[PDB]
Amino acid sequence: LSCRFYQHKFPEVEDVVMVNVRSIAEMGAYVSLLEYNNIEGMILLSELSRRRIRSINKLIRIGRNECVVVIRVDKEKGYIDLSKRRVSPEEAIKCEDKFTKSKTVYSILRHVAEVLEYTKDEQLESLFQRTAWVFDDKYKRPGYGAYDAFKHAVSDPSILDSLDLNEDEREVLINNINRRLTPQAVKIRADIEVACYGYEGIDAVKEALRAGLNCSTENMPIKINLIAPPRYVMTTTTLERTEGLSVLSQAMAVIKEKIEEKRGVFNVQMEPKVV
Amino acid sequence: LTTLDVTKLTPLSHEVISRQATINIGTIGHVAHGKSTVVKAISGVHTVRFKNELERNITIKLGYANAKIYKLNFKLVRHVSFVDCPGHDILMATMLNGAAVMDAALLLIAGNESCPQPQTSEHLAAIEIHILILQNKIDLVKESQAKEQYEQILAFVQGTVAEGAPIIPLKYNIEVVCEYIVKKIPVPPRDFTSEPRLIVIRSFDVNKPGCEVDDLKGGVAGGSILKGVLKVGQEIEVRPGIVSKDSEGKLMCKPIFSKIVSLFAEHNDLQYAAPGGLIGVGTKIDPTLCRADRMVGQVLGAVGALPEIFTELEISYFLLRRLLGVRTEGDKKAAKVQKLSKNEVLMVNIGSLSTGGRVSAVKADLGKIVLTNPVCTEVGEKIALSRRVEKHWRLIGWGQIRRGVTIKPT
Repeated sequence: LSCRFYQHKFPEVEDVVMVNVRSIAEMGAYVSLLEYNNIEGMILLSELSRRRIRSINKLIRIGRNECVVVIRVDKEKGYIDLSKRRVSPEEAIKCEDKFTKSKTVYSILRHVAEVLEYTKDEQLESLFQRTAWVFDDKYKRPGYGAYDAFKHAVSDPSILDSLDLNEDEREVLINNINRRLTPQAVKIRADIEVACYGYEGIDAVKEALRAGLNCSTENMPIKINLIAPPRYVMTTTTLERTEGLSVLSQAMAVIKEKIEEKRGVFNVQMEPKVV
Repeated sequence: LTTLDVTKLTPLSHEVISRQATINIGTIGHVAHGKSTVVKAISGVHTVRFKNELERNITIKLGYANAKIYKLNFKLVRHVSFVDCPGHDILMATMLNGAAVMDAALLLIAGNESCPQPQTSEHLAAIEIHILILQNKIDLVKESQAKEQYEQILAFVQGTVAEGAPIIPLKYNIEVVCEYIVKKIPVPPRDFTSEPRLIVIRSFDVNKPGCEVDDLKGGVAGGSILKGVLKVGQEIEVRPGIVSKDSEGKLMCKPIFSKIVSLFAEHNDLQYAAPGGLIGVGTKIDPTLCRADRMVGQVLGAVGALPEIFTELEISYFLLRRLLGVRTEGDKKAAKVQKLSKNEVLMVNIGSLSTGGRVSAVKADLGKIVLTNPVCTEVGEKIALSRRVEKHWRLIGWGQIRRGVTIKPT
């Protein structure tokens, strides 16, 4: 049903780790290590904050997840002690990114297991040992390696095929990765009123529109439609919105230059934006 | 199919080469939206349907109705257009401002009663000036029909001083009347050799929403050619043009020149165009510059016709004492044309071009009226003057253009 995200069982010291608070005691706060198959953990009260704090409940908030560093580990007694004073905002950000990517990877693996109908928890543990943790061991970078490998598999299915799990299981995993690691959807729209009330009005307007549309490269066809008489909407349904905005800006600049050259009228009704 | 071409030197009014629209004929009567049935039965129901938008001034716009009279597997003897608009005052003002208005007059008078409406129609027809009356009271008693014919003959004898010599009596009678009109239709003299001149009565833009990237056809204005013959591909010019007062001073009226891409009638009009019809010229004008009915009240010329833009004009005030052809039974000062009071807004209708103006000053000889929008019609044209009594603009008098303040922006 569920297991630790990483093959490693006890996280090392000085490693920022996600926790979920469960209860409050005198010694400190009880948490579950969500990504280590919910092992019990402690946060000492003397380490909650650098300031003088009298109540644990001032920042415990049972039921709310948190990012805590590990200050001491004792594998013999199953005792892990954590901390909140040491963690920096940047460390929290990178740990949260790690947690999100690990959650995505585990969602993919859990979907694969459910598709395979592997009712045995041992079968799911073996699935973790074989399918996803192989890339984790290969890349020598826990967390990020699995997500990078899954992205590459969504790009090139060679990585997914290289796994030695099964044939039908490989197909199920590929389908799950495609349904999960390929959520590409974007449509950048903009509005601009291009019209020249001069001698060759319609001709100049058509020429400027064609010149602007000529800047639309492959996999980014800028289609211009006449929503109104004087205003025109340009739509480019392409991924990479960061580059799409620059492309739309370049097209708008080209259209404005073409309109100004022929002594016409060009107005930017709205900047490019997603739909 | 049409047998049109691009070869003609001296156009003929009765020439069969065009067979689209030769002479503009008017249908004036008291039918009160009852002439529509007769017009439809004469030519067709919806023969003209190519461009429609939100109506701007339905009651102040004349509507043509082409009709090709064919007789003998037959041959079309003539193809004229019937013009009939609600409100005889506007038609009379348009007619009494020059020429080329309702060349042949058809009166679809009712044969049931002789109420004041027929008298007003007859007075309007007399003031405008050949007329042809008709009896529309079908499905009645034969003796009653004869009595109504005798009453109409008496009315015609009364009106014979100005125009009272018509003869007329389910479309068999309509076909007979059409044949008689074709027989009696005099040929009117129209100048096909002068420079092109048209008045735009309806501006359009057929580019529907969500058009293509380059498929943007715009600038199809519609109107009637006043003088000369228009050929496709000629360089037309808008006399009114774009008028902007943003200069923080005198308004600037820059004309617009465009090549006439096409000329279309209700059917596919040839490259050449004949006067006397509501044809449309589509040119290289920006659709934004000519929105739905936006370019109305404009004059299309070829080489910059003599009509110059004017801001204020001096007219020779001359009005009628009472209401021309109208006299209410109560007559409680309603049918009494008051004096031309200052700061009164009224339109002057030169030809088909109607402009607005307020009488800034006038002393018994000439009113200096500043027009609402700049206009370019003529320098000595007989300009009518009409005022709204109650929700219906009606003619008040006439005058002559003498001088004014003109502007020529480049």
